[PDB]
Amino acid sequence: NGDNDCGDFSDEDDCESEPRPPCRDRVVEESELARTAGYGINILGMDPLSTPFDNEFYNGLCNRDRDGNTLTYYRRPWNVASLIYETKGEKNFRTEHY
Amino acid sequence: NGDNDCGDFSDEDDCESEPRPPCRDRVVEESELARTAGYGINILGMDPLSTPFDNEFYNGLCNRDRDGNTLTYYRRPWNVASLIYETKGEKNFRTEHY
Amino acid sequence: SDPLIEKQKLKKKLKEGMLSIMSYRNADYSYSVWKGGSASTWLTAFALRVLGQVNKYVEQNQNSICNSLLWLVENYQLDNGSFKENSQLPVEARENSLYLTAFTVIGIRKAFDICPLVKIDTALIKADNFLLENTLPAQSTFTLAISAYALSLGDKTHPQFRSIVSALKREALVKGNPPIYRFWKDNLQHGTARMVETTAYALLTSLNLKDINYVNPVIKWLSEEQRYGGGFYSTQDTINAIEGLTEYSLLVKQLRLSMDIDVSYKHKGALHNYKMTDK
Amino acid sequence: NCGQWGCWSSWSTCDATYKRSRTRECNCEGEKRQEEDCTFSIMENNGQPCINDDEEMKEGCPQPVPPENGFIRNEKQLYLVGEDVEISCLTGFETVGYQYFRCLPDGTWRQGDVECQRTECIKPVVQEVLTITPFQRLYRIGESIELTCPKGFVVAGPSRYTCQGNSWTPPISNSLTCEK
Amino acid sequence: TTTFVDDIKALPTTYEKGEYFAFLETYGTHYSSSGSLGGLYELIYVLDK
Repeated sequence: NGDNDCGDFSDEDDCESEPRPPCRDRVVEESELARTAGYGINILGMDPLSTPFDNEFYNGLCNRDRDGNTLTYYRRPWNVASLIYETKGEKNFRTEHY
Repeated sequence: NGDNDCGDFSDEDDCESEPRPPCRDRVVEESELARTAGYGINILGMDPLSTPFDNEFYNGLCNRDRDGNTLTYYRRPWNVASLIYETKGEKNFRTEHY
Repeated sequence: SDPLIEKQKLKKKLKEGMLSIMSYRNADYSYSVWKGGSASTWLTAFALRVLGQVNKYVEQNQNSICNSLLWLVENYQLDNGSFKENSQLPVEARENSLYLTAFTVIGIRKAFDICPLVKIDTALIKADNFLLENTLPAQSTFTLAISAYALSLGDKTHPQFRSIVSALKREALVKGNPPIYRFWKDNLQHGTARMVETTAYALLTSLNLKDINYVNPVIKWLSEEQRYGGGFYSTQDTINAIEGLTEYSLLVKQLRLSMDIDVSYKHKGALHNYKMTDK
Repeated sequence: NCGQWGCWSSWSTCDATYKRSRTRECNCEGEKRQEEDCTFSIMENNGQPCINDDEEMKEGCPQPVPPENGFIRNEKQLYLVGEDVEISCLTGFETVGYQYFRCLPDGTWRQGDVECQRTECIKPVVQEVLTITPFQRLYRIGESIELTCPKGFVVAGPSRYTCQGNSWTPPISNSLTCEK
Repeated sequence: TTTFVDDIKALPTTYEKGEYFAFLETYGTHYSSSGSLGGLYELIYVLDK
């Protein structure tokens, strides 16, 4: 049913039934975004690591992610519970004299 | 299955079955990037050495690397566990007078 | 090396080949190429030829061949006498049908001497009738030659069979006067040598007729020529050429003139005795 | 002294199939693989032959005119003087008398007394609808055969006819053509 | 993922600190329950007289 879990054509090895698409709407795949949500930061080490788990698998009906800067629809994997596109931003200044 | 391990056509010597591609999406090979991740630095010597091992081999389904400056997809070999594209940068200054 | 060691090694290789051809047998007793996904009659008749060749030397189970032939007779035999295969220019369809029919006739005739059956004889009669009825027009040299060989494996003195043989001899190509080389070309006014198959089939047909003078030029042709070679499948033509050379050597051995003639009277003593030799 | 293709690889071992490959490396435009055929089907080795450009189909006692049913064995173009060739009767017939043709010194033949008497009649090739009873290869004189049009509509005319060696004469174009 | 599943399947059960220390450096000490994509910058300088 167009659900890539194991490999490119591993799960799609043999299909006797028709290739029924899971979703008809055009939803662009998550390109370079938080799709790689796994991070293995070392408290004694340095910056976070890569993903220790698979983050491409999805379970059932597509969950729409109708948000972002431009007009485009991304996918949210079944492993990622939530993702927001809030463009928060802050900065501080300070100075003193002795 | 398009998995280069030994040579250019050494592993691909004879193919009775169809040349099934391992991945359908267009993923550009890792050009001049950390692909050469092996380094043999000498603690008593000088700057790191070349790779002491093979870093082109890959095991199974392609692992996407959808990140970077521009919109391009690189490959991560099965030997390299993780690779990040963080463009960190810092600098310091100091001065004194006696 | 000693001939006994080579013969034992060849027997071991024949046993390995028998195990291999047994590995290609499906549960439905048919013969397939790739894992038994689809059934093919061409490879089935090829394996039947191989098993008929094996029959003469060591052994072959008759029950596994009788039901295998009955399967084809029941399924792949058309009521008209034609034969087809399941695994996959209007006259090209009829040409391919006649080709498959001749191939199946050759296979069933090779496998018939070990399993004589009334139903197999009926199938052979129907297929021979089909081939004799539908080979009237000149369609192709290769098809004509394979049909002539399939009919020569059976009845060799049929009127329509002799007409087909005469047509094939008229369609023959010669070089020199007297002809030193004799061969057959499929394409008219035309890995590139495709006529070797029809030349081998016509050689086998002529060897079935026991004509040394007509076979000798084809032997000269297949000995050395522009093949280089130069054949298909392989070994659809390689084994045919080997069998042709084998039949040529056998028929040369047949003409030894070692007959010992002793003519005598029925109720009285012998009159004379002839000792015939080559000299 | 002022990308380019590299050197080709060694020819791989000839596989069980024709497919044999050779690979070139761009280390540019061209091909990276070349797949050719190999079987070594020519086992015999006699000598290098010389070939012509193109040929044609067609350029002692001559070939005689055989009696009825023909069937001359060991057919050749020219027979030597004094050589005798035996003639046989075509199925279904049988040789009666003296069946031999001896080459005379001149171009004529002896033409000995010989004839062909029918011993068995053959199965008719009229139409594929039969399935004729009885269904055999040959029938001896005195046996009757019956043909029908299965399974419904049938053809009128002689249904049962026997072969007495009298040169069966059934129609050949409109033999039965059983209509509804 | 298949690699992590294979690593957990081929894993001892008698407190092998040696292999566990390697696995720890290989796949980190603890993963992220929630992250924050983006980037930060900061500059500091100090003066003393």
